[PDB]
Amino acid sequence: KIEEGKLVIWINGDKGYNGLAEVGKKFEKDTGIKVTVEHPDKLEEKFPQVAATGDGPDIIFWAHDRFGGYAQSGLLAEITPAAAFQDKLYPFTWDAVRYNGKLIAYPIAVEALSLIYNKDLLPNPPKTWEEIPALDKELKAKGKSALMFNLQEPYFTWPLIAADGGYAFKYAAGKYDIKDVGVDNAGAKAGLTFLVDLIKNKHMNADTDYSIAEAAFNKGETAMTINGPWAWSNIDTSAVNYGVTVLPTFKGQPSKPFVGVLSAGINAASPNKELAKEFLENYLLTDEGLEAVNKDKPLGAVALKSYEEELAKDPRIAATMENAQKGEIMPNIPQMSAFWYAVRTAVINAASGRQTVDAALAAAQTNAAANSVGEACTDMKREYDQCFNRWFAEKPCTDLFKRYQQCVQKAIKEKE
Amino acid sequence: MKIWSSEHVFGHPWDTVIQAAMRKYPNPMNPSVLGVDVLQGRLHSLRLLSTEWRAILGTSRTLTYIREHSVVDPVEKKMELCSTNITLTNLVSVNERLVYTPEMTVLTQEAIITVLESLMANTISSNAKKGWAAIEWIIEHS
Ligand SMILES: OC[C@H]1O[C@H](O[C@H]2[C@H](O)[C@@H](O)[C@@H](O)O[C@@H]2CO)[C@H](O)[C@@H](O)[C@@H]1O
Repeated sequence: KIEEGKLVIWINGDKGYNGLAEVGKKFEKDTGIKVTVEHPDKLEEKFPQVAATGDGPDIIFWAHDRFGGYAQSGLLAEITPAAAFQDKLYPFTWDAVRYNGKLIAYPIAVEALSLIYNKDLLPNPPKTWEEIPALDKELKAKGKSALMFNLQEPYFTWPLIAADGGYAFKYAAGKYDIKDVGVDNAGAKAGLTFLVDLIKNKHMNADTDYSIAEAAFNKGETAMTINGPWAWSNIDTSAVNYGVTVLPTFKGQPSKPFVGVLSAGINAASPNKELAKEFLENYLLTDEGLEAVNKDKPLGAVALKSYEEELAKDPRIAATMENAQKGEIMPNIPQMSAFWYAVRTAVINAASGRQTVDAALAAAQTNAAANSVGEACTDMKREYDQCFNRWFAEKPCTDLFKRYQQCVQKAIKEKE
Repeated sequence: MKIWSSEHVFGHPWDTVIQAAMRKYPNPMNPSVLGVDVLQGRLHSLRLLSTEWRAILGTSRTLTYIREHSVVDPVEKKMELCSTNITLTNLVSVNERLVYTPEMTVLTQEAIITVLESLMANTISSNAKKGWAAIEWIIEHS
């Protein structure tokens, strides 16, 4: 069970978790209440697993897109800031963490991907994707490359896929149409085809991941990368002279990154709900609290107005906002879970050449099927189902199943 | 009370047809689903399918949930799957048997509907036709 009289916070490993732990120390100093900040592997998948059993952290940080799934499965407490407190944050950020008329988290910061470039290698970064082949060709002559970014997370390629018309779910009159997935259209195909052609013409490697792309940029090997505010910090400690700018246009259209609000949810099973509210409202969502995290790894454009006014002076933040404005706020509907993998597989398969673009995206449009009764359970399912089938090469997977079953059994509580 | 029987013959091995049989989320069929209880001398498996299917729609604004019970236990090639409608009014029961008949494979199904009813009957037969097609579909893409 969750421990009473103490706070345990989970946040993704790419964020300022050391800075958050400083805020935690401040909380502990004032109140005697210990605050422990951890960054578990696959935390977006772990949280639903543990929370389904009433276990896990008191507070969880993730982008808002996963929160509707978690709320629908009853893993998150409704939160209740006073009118006073709500006025301290931008309205639109609250809207991101509203689900079914209820607030399910505190908004922290607005995240968007930007184009990051090395000014000494590339004083004028390219304005279009279409220039990048020719740029790369020239840079390979010097033993460098034009661009490297994380291909293993569809987050990072999505801006290109969406630029000419790829989408996730249709939106009309305040409602997302889940029966329609826009991941198989001509715009989505064009975008992915461009990426696949970059790989076919040797301008990119199909297995480039976050750390490879990070190491390549910060060691001066590649002239550009694509990443969020959190990454600026490690470039700062390298000797690279970097600019952060608007993503390249594609077919004359802006890249359309998916915009996340980093959000902090309270575990519905936590016995420390008031302490969590104290910590989030009076310690983290303050100029000094956000500064401490931001100093560890930049948050992006923060939800807190008082501090955003200061951050907005930074041209990296203005770039972040220009990209966010050209992009689209992620839905927080429970189906996002299935969408995200559905694309994760398609991109990897098209990039590696296991599937053609057309067949990979065609398969994704189906695999985006919502995929579970339990809103937050879709990954535990995909992990399990994937095994049971492999087992049907026998006719083992029990370890996944116990986990899968709990999550969906908890949702089955409020139905028949 | 409307009844349906049909058998369809599958130009595919029993094994592959049963493997496909286990997969939903085909382009022909919308409904979401998951495996709630499974145990194995034999194999049993228990699922819940939410199936989505305008006065009638008003009557069921809320999504309708389907329960499947299926066993594949005998070394002799076999599956049985049983579907019920979770609501307050009238039932449907569909049972499929998949075994291969002269290895191609063939199923024999029933739909039993209780409470118009003609629409319900027409719909559940159409779903069964779609289903054969989805299994045919799933082979290609598995
Ligand atoms: O790639 C799919 C992934 O996209 C988004 O995740 C971002 C996340 O918003 C950031 O916190 C950052 O760490 O990078 C992630 C990609 O690795 C969605 O939040 C997430 O739900 C989705 O899985």
